[PDB]
Amino acid sequence: VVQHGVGLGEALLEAETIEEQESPVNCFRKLFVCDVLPLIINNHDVRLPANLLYKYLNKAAEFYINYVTRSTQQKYIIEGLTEKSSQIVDPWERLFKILNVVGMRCEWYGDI
Amino acid sequence: SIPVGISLGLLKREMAQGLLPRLLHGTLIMKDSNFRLVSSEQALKELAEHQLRFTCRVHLHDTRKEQETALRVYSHLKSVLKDHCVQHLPDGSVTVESVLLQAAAPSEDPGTKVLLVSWTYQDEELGSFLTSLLKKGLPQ
Repeated sequence: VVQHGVGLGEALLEAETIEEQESPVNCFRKLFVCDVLPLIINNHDVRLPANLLYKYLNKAAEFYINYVTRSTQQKYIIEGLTEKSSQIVDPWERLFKILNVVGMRCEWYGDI
Repeated sequence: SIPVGISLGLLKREMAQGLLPRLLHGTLIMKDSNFRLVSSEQALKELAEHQLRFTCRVHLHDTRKEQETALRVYSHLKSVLKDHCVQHLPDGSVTVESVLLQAAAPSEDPGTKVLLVSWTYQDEELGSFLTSLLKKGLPQ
């Protein structure tokens, strides 16, 4: 992250939020949510407000929940999107982990 | 050989998970002077029921965050173990037959961390290994 590292996650989150699709058939948005979001959470070098990170995590969680609830297109590629691009692994669990990580970095069956 | 009747459901479930290392467990009922092999559910349906299970709450030796105790411990199945079915859920839990691990808050009892480990006699390997390595096998 030398040229532009702070806005890498920001652009991906903005694109995902602007898409606003119940079915996550968008290759770029889904791939960005899957890859850039974990990298953004891990990368503490870029200084950004906690509110922006929380909003990005909430948008990612909403997109993941929408993808899980909506009908997809056996484990194989979708009829219209590549397998790697549209793949989302454990949407609710990943969203919960991302939210917990964000809360940690924001100055602190019948389980719940 | 012994002429025996095996229920259609159990017979189909034999290769439903045993087509590709496999086993068949059932109960034989020598009732009405005839031999009728059935699963445990049909054994209950035949006719003294008293179910025995394991749902142990091993006092976890790992003393870390709530996230570590709940959302990290439960992923200990896929390490080396085998002959266990895989079903994916977004919410987060391991539900392979009579197995549930996401119990409650990490420490409700006034002591160390407490987590409920549940298993049955057919899947005793997973529950036994989990309880063994959770009693003292996960130090800080």
